[PDB]
Amino acid sequence: GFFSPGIWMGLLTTLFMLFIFTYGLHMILSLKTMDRFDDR
Amino acid sequence: VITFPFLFAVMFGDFGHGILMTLFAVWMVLRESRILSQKNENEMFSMVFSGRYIILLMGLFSIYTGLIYNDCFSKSLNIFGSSWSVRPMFTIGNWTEETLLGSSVLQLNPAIPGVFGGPYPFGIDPIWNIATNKLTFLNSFKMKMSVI
Amino acid sequence: PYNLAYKYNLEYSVVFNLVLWIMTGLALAVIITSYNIWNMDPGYDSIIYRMT
Amino acid sequence: NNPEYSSFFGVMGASSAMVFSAMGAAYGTAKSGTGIAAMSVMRPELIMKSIIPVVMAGIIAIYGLVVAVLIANSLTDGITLYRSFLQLGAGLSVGLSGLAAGFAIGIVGDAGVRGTAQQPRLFVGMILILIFAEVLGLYGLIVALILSTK
Amino acid sequence: NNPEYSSFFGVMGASSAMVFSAMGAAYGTAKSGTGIAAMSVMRPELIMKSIIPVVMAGIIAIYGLVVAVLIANSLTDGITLYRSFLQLGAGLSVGLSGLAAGFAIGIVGDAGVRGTAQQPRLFVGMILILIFAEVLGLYGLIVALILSTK
Amino acid sequence: NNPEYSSFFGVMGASSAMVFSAMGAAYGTAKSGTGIAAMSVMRPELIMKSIIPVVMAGIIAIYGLVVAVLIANSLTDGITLYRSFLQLGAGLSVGLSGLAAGFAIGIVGDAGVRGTAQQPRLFVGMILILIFAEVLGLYGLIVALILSTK
Amino acid sequence: NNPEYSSFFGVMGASSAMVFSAMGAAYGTAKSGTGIAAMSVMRPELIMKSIIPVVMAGIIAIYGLVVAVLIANSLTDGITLYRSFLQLGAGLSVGLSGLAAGFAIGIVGDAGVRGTAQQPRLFVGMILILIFAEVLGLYGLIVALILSTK
Amino acid sequence: NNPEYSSFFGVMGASSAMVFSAMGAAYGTAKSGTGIAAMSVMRPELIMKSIIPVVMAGIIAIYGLVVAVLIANSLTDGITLYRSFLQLGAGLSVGLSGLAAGFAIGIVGDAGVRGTAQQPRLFVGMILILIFAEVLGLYGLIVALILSTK
Amino acid sequence: NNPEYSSFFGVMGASSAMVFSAMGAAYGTAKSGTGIAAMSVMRPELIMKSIIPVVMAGIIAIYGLVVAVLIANSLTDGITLYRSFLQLGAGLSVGLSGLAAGFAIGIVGDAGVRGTAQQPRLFVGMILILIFAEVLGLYGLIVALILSTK
Amino acid sequence: NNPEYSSFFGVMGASSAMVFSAMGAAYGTAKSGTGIAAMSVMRPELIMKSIIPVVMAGIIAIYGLVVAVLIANSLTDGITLYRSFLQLGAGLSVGLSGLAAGFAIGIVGDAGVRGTAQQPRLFVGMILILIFAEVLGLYGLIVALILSTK
Amino acid sequence: RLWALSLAHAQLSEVLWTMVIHIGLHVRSLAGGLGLFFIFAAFATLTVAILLIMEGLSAFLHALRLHWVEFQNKFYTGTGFKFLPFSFEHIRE
Amino acid sequence: LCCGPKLAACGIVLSAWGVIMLIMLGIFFNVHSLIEDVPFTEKDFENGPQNIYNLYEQVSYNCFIAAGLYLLLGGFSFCQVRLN
Amino acid sequence: YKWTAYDAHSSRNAPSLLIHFINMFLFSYPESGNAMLYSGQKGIQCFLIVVAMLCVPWMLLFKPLILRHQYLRKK
Amino acid sequence: AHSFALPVIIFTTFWGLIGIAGPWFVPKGPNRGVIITMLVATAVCCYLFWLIAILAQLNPLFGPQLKNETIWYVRFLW
Repeated sequence: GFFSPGIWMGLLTTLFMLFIFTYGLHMILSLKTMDRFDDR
Repeated sequence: VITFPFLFAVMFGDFGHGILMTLFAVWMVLRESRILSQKNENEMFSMVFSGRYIILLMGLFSIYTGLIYNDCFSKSLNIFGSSWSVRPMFTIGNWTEETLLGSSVLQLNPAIPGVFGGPYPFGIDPIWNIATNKLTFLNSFKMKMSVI
Repeated sequence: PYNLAYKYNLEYSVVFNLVLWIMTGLALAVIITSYNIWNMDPGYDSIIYRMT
Repeated sequence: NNPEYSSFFGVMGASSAMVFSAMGAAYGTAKSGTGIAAMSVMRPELIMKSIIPVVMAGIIAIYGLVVAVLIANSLTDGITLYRSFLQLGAGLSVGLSGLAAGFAIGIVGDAGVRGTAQQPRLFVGMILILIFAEVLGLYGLIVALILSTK
Repeated sequence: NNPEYSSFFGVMGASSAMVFSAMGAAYGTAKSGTGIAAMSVMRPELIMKSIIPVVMAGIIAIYGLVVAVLIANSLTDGITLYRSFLQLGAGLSVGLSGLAAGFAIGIVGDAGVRGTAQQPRLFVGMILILIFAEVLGLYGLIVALILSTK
Repeated sequence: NNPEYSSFFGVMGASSAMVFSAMGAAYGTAKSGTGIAAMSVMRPELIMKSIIPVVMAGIIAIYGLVVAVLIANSLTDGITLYRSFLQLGAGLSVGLSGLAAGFAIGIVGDAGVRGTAQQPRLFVGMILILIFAEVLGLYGLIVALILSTK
Repeated sequence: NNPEYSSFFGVMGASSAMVFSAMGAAYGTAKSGTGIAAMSVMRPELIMKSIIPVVMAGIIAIYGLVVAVLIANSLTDGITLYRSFLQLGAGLSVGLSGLAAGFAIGIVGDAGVRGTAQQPRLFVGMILILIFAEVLGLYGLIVALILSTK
Repeated sequence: NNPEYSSFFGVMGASSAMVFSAMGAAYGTAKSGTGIAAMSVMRPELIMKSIIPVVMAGIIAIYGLVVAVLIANSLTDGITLYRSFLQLGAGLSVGLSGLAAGFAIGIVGDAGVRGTAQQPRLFVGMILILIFAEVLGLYGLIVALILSTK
Repeated sequence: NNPEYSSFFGVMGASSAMVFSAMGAAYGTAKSGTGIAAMSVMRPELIMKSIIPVVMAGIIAIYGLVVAVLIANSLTDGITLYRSFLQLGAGLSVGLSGLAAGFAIGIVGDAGVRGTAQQPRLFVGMILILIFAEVLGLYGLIVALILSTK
Repeated sequence: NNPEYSSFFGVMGASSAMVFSAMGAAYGTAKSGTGIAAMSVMRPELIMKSIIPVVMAGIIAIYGLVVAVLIANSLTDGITLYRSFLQLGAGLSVGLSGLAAGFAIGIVGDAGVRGTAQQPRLFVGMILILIFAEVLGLYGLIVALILSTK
Repeated sequence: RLWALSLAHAQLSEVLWTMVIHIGLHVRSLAGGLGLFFIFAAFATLTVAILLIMEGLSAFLHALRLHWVEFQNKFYTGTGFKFLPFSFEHIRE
Repeated sequence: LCCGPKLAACGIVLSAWGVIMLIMLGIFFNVHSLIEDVPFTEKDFENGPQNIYNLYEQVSYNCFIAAGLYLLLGGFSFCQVRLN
Repeated sequence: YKWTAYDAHSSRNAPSLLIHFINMFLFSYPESGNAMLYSGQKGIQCFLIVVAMLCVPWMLLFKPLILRHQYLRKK
Repeated sequence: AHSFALPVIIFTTFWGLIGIAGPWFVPKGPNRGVIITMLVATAVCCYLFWLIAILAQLNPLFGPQLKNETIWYVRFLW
């Protein structure tokens, strides 16, 4: 067979936490700093 | 003056093109007085003209290397000295009517059958230019030669 | 011969699972890296404004 | 009698608890530091007060550390799977909860620091809103801890 | 009695720890270096102080080296799999946590360094904030060390 | 006794070690080259100093080359799989770590060289930052060597 | 007694080498040609020197041919699988490495050719940068030669 | 005697050669036509000379046509399977390599014709660069011919 | 003796031929119509002649119609499988090749008609270029016909 | 001896014929109506003779309706599968071909009506162009009619 | 580079021969003679366009690059100034 | 016709090169009646080596025909350059 | 050496120069699996690599050290 | 059939005299240094390349793979 109960259950939990990681990283990557500072 | 044209000839070792390359340089030199004492607004022609003596050598060495490579427009030059193998003795060496199966196969010519051997006097034996495994016999040579 | 099976890899699911996701992740890493290099921003300044 | 792979799910719980919380705190810190850097130029006297968003972000990371270790100290070889999924749930529960809280701390802190410099009366409001963010991370810890022994 | 291919997970751990930590330190370094080049062009006298962000990024990378080696020295052929999952958790825990720390270092470094030139009193605040990011990287190491020997 | 397909892992390692590190060096060189062109037109007198990021980038590619050869010279048909997994991990460790180093080298080189055009005192700081990126690449090499010989 | 379709992987190798190498060379040529077309309008006298990026880039396609043929020379029906993977790895190694090199050459060629017209002193720096990018393609060949013959 | 579906690979080869080469030629033609149409406003006298990029694209398409026919003529029902894979490799090799060539032809043709309109002296340089791209497509044919006949 | 589903691939060929060829013609038609509408405001005269790109697009669709019919007429229930795969190849070959041609017709026609409004001498050049794209479509038909009868 | 999954393929044919054709006609209608509404501001006298693109769109929908009915009437329980794949091909062929036509109708209609508003001479041209798109849709019907009775 | 280009040249030459001039030969006498004329002219054209120019240029550059990079860098170091004496060189200009 | 002396000059070079190559090639086929070994032999090949010699003779004849056309081309192109 | 040392009589298990070259640098001397080109090669391969490594200190740091010596001796 | 020794004798003498004796027979003009350099460099470069080509063909491990019609043709040609 292509998949086992072990392998599959692993993949199912892996994807859920992978989506969480993707969500977190997504917002982290879309994070900018300032072009310039306001004043002296 | 020698090193660079030589390395070119190694990269460009083709007898037939060596002729073309040499003749081009000769033409430019023979017209040197007419080309130099003129206007040549096209820098591409002027550039190759200025290097005409460099090209001349590249052609001359390209001929030399092409002959050793034994390739003139993908053609070998058989001087009637190709004695790599003696086919009559091939059939003696337990090859009887192989041309029957041959219709669908190649069959590689064995080394050290006791009847083959002897180096080609100059360059690569022409026989390899018509083989299906040229691409391994001569490929190995060029790799090792480049390193040397 | 007798409609015999060809022995469809015992533990197939293991080799399969490993190779699938390993080559998929590595292939994507190359694709993303290639994308980032493909679109490298030279700055489009300094001399580019004049050459354009 | 132990379904093999039983240990795999558990250890991922410890990993998630720490990694996701670190991601949250890291984002929270990054946003707060950016806001502090922009604010502090004109009003350096607020630098010390402005650090608070960063500390809370750090606390989010601690919640994750607490669960990640609690799970790690709870791993064995003969895990009955039932226990493993409980640990995975606890890990994910605090992880994502801490991750979300870190975002709230960062985004709110950034605005809060900038606003406070313009209007100091907003300082208390900044702190109050940020406490709620931390309380959310705490929530994640509390349930994650409760689940670890069920 | 030991499952086959059991070493795979631990090997991925050792590599993951080093790679993700290098990614974190690399990002933090690149972002700080950009701020340093943009900042110190006007105020070169700060060039030897704005380097610190970069050093801290390097520490993130060391965390990864320490665990990646610790894992590699812990691997054998007949691994009981259980140990491998533990090694994978330790690898990812420090690697991905260091990665998050790398972003915190990078964003705060750039913002802090350029801000510092505009306002020298910011330097101390910049370091303190970057300290939290180094602590976030360390939390990952702590868990990884707990798991890798469990 | 040897599982067929086992060689696939080690073979991908030998390639990955070169391919990923090559992309890193390719980015580093390409990104630096643009910055160099900008500097040199403004002032060519520094043309022989701004090349350094490029040399460093090349060293990264070499790190990968070294591992790729070590793995390739360690392949066999009767492979025990364990060693094949180590070779894959070792190849990825150096390849992906060098990849991160390549981005670090490119980004800081461009910023440093462009800045140096305006401020010659920036050169020393640029070199120090470049040193950290080369160190980030080396850490990957170290782990890869430990794994491949384990 | 050999596995079925064992040539499948080796055949993809010979093709992949040529395909990815053509991709790299094509990219390098396209970017270099764009820079030349824009550059030579101002200084047509440089149209001859400016070709170098394009000529060098062609080496990648050559490297692809060299390996693709070297692999093809060793494709038969009764392949022991082991050798097939080696051929696949060698094909990918040179192809994807040549792809990385193609990117490097193209990007630096565009900046180099444009810069040279602005400042002819850039010629030497451009040549050096192009060399390192080409070396990356060479490293690909080196690994492929060692691996495909192992 | 061989596995059913053995012919499938060879059939995909014949199609791949034609389709990908046509895609490349179509891209090269479309981009060349766009630049030419605009060029005609400045310099209609170049309408005839500027066709060459389009011919280059065409030749790419032929490369694909030649291999597709060779595969289609060589493919049989009782295929040796080994030869079927080689046909797919040959098809992809020439098709995808021609596809890459196609992009180089298009980008270089458009940029060259546009630059030529501004400066007619660039015409010869455009042709030379185009020659390299056409030869890169031929590289694909060479490997495909070696594979499809082995 | 052959699989009852072996006919699946053939009918997908007949459908693919028509669908992709129509898609190509549809794109080319849409692109031409957009350019023609704009040109028509500039000057009436050319409206009549400007239809040609659209006719060529139509021919692309016919190419596909011819193959789709040939496959449908030859497709049976007791199909030889071998012939079915050939029909799938023939269908894709003509369809996707015509699709590529449709883009060339579209882009070239649009740019050509818009340019021709400004320079009537472009008209002849436009047709010649479109001729190459129609020839590229024919190439797809040639291979499909060879595969269909093979 | 009939496979049950055979009716699924069949009924999906009837559905595809209607659904994709409605999508095409809907797209063509949406774009044509938008252009008409804008046109009506200046040239309300053209409103009635500008509906044609929409009627044509509808004809595409009919093409699909007719095939969907022909298949639906042909559907039975004991389907020999062969017929089912013919129904699936016929459904997709007319549906997707009509879909492509819908885009041509839509884009040409929008551009044509907007142009006609200013250049009344474009009207015959708009119709000729749109006639070609309707012909492209009919091609889909022709193939579907051939397949559905085969 | 010496091997890589030498291989490429031979392969480009072989394919140009095999896929072009081979076609100029035929078992039909008159058709062969007349066709070979036109086919060769195409072969000649491609031979120059691909090999005599382009590959010659590649071999020129790569052989030169080897000279600059591997040879000179072992001994030919440092920089100097170009000697530009005052002289009546510009007679043709 | 003039056609331009630049293009007539190219024809002269192509014609001269062709005549040289075609004559030499035809000789090689006639002498080794060989390296090229592509005379388009029959598939129904019998035990008659003389059949191979005859094939090469045909190929050689064709080579000289092509040379004749290049001789005519060179003549025409030559006069164009002299008149231009 | 290989070209003149080995004939087809030893084509099976004929040494591969590339593998020995890599094994040379790494001091890799397997008990079996690869035939040696000549007797005593192992000693030669090891010696040469050691010498190459011993060449590095000379070019690496001995020049600046002697310059420092002569500088401080002059000073 | 060929021996290796004789080729070596003939080409070594040829290129030897050029690189060894050649410089002895040179004009005294300003190009003397250039002519001698070329004479020696040429003989060394050319001799080495050839020597490799011939030595590489000694003690071959395998022969060529020829097509059946080619094999037949040669049998009755050489």
